[PDB]
Amino acid sequence: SMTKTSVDCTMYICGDSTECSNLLLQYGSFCTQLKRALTGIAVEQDKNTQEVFAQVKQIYKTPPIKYFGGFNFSQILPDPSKPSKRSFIEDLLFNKVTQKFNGLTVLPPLLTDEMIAQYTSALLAGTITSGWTFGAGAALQIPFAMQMAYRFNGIGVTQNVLYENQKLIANQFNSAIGKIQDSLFSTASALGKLQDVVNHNAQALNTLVKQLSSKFGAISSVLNDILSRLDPPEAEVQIDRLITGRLQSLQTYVTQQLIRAAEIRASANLAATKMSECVLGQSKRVDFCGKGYHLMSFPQSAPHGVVFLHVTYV
Amino acid sequence: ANQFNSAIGKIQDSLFSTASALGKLQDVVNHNAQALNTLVKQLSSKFGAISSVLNDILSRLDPPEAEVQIDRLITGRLQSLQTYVTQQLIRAAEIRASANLAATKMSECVLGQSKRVDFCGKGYHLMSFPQSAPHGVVFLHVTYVPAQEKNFTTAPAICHDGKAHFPREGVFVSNGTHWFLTQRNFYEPQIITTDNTFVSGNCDVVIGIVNNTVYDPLQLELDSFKEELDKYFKNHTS
Amino acid sequence: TDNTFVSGNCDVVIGIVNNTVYDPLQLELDSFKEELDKYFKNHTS
Amino acid sequence: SQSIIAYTMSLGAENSVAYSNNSIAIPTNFTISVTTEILPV
Ligand SMILES: *[C@@H]1O[C@H](CO[C@@H]2O[C@@H](C)[C@@H](O)[C@@H](O)[C@@H]2O)[C@@H](O[C@@H]2O[C@H](CO)[C@@H](O)[C@H](O)[C@H]2NC(C)=O)[C@H](O)[C@H]1NC(C)=O
Ligand SMILES: *[C@@H]1O[C@H](CO[C@@H]2O[C@@H](C)[C@@H](O)[C@@H](O)[C@@H]2O)[C@@H](O[C@@H]2O[C@H](CO)[C@@H](O)[C@H](O)[C@H]2NC(C)=O)[C@H](O)[C@H]1NC(C)=O
Ligand SMILES: *[C@@H]1O[C@H](CO)[C@@H](O[C@@H]2O[C@H](CO)[C@@H](O)[C@H](O)[C@H]2NC(C)=O)[C@H](O)[C@H]1NC(C)=O
Ligand SMILES: *[C@@H]1O[C@H](CO)[C@@H](O[C@@H]2O[C@H](CO)[C@@H](O)[C@H](O)[C@H]2NC(C)=O)[C@H](O)[C@H]1NC(C)=O
Ligand SMILES: *[C@@H]1O[C@H](CO)[C@@H](O[C@@H]2O[C@H](CO)[C@@H](O)[C@H](O)[C@H]2NC(C)=O)[C@H](O)[C@H]1NC(C)=O
Ligand SMILES: *[C@@H]1O[C@H](CO)[C@@H](O)[C@H](O)[C@H]1NC(C)=O
Ligand SMILES: *[C@@H]1O[C@H](CO)[C@@H](O)[C@H](O)[C@H]1NC(C)=O
Repeated sequence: SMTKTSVDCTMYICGDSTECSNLLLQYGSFCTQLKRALTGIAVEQDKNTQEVFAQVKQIYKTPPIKYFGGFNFSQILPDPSKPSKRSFIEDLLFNKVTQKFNGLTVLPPLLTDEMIAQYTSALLAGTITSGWTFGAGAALQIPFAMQMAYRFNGIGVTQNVLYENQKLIANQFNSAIGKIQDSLFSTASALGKLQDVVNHNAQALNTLVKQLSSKFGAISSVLNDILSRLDPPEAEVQIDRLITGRLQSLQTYVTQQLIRAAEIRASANLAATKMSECVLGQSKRVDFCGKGYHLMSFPQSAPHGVVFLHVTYV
Repeated sequence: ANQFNSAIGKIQDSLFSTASALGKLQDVVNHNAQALNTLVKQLSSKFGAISSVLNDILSRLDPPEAEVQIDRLITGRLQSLQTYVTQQLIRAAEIRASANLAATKMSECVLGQSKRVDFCGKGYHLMSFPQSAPHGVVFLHVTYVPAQEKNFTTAPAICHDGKAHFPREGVFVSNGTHWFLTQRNFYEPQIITTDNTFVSGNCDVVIGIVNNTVYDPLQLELDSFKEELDKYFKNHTS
Repeated sequence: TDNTFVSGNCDVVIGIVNNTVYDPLQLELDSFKEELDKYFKNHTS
Repeated sequence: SQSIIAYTMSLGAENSVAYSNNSIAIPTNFTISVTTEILPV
């Protein structure tokens, strides 16, 4: 999801100028379309954020003692000793990922970060305490060793390979999840998409609100100066010129926002598919849920996105 | 069959009374109608000219003076048309993405059985049936959902004669006194035999391996015939 | 009996048909038992 | 006296999976469900 923004036509274009506001009335519904487009974008952002994470009927919870057959999940299970129940990796992602005064308000997301963290924790608890059974109706508990035997049998490896190599596999998984916190922020590569989304939104807002200093051919970029220094009939031309310039700026901003909203909705549909398949089950699709034979995945909430920890067998 | 009939009977009540779904096609129609209405209402604007009707401006002005008003109205209407076409193009891209998804769903759920989780319904997908709706398609995903769960005590393997016996298919369960082998999505307990188990190594490596008796039908029949043969031999000797 | 698994009785399925299901072990055991019985009968008389 | 009430969202009934150590849950029945999915074409 991207940042939800709302725009006021009159305040941005002809703020606190009755005559300028009246002159805008000659363009008809030239900006009710803008308002409707931005409202649709915001509602779609809420729909994306709900569709990606809200895939569990109930909020599952891990048992008080965290022992899952030797697999160390302490780096993705919730940490109670925090104001928001976010795991270690979730907290690191939140920390790493870091204009209103002219009719540009930013709406807050419908789901708080605490609620997204709760959804992620519920999905993780279900996927480690109930296998894939929680994505197909009622959640049926199963020991984690038998669930890893499930997943090994699902990729053409007999379960005795896991049962005779439970210790080595557990150590390998613990080490592999140990290296995530170093292969996430220091090697660049990934994690640039959420930062790019944030930067694109902030930059678009700044560019749209920087157009107020342009002249577009008028005498001055300040409405009050033109109003005071000129008689009404002659100042009408310059006010119309500024109105045209600011309307073009607003329409350009709205168009780029719509295009970016379509791209982000495509990404969010892909993320929802990835959650439903990689997380809520075992995927036989190649390269869809990691490089190798997919075993089972984990979601981690991130600012304006989701992070998957794809466990694979190689 | 009774469950399927009841489920299909309720499809005409949970589709038009609970709202939820069936709002996407109506939303598409509403978006198209609203865009067209906004485009047609832009013909009443002046955009700074003296009138929104070209006939009036043509009648009341000389050509060289009327050029300016005509050009102003042309600019306004051209901007409106450009906006409408851009919004239509973006909506067309979104609708084409949805239509590609619909074709994929048809091919992979109606024309076959899908192992993709939650792609063709919440549960284990059995089949889907398509229905035609105005400017869209409707699927009826038949799914298999386990309902009544009873939890047993499990074990990864069974060490019978110093060898670990893993399940060929399913999991080992016990109701408290005896151990069975049942399938994985339904409680169908079966006696643990060598036909549904395979041996890999001893029972010193598997964690949680549970002692039980692995029944061998071949050895049972061999002992049954051997006892009779021995009895006959003993009777013949004395 | 290798490629067919038994489940319940025949009064539950709709469309179940009669047919003989060949048993390899049973056939071999019957053959060897008949041979042994013939040998014992020859030995007795 | 019906009125407008504002409340915090509910993410679902709080359920704790009875994840034991050597216990598994196996269904003894099932339910055929016919869901719906509407996609603009
Ligand atoms: C599982 O059983 C083995 C085998 O024990 C044999 O079979 C049993 C059913 C019972 O009849 C035993 O008396 C038989 O000997 C156990 O191995 C035994 O372990 C004990 C305890 O250390 C030892 O004194 C015996 O000598 C072992 N017997 C053999 C044949 O090696 C095994 O310990 C049992 N497992 C568990 C978890 O209790
Ligand atoms: C399938 O067979 C059953 C059982 O028939 C018996 O076993 C057969 C192998 C053969 O030896 C038969 O002669 C045996 O009777 C059939 O059920 C029988 O139906 C008849 C006719 O109504 C009835 O008189 C018998 O009592 C039934 N036998 C039993 C054990 O209930 C059944 O009809 C056969 N299926 C079909 C489609 O013909
Ligand atoms: C699971 O991972 C956690 C996190 O790394 C481990 O906790 C660490 O334990 C070491 C050894 O005592 C300490 O030096 C670290 O400070 C701990 N880290 C944290 C974040 O608390 C934990 O030991 C692991 N559990 C198992 C069973 O391997
Ligand atoms: C879960 O089962 C395993 C054995 O199958 C237990 O693992 C060890 O159990 C002893 C007590 O028998 C504990 O003192 C050890 O700490 C356990 N090992 C580890 C690595 O934690 C485990 O205790 C069993 N029970 C629970 C409640 O987890
Ligand atoms: C599985 O569930 C079905 C459906 O809920 C049960 O069938 C019901 O059985 C009761 C008791 O005989 C009848 O009153 C109902 O009319 C049946 N429902 C239907 C739709 O036919 C069935 O008994 C359950 N099976 C098991 C083994 O528990
Ligand atoms: C699973 O067993 C536990 C412990 O006895 C019990 O609380 C729970 O109800 C059982 N599950 C079901 C579905 O009955
Ligand atoms: C467990 O199941 C077996 C086989 O049906 C039965 O004989 C036994 O009594 C059952 N035990 C309990 C405690 O219900």
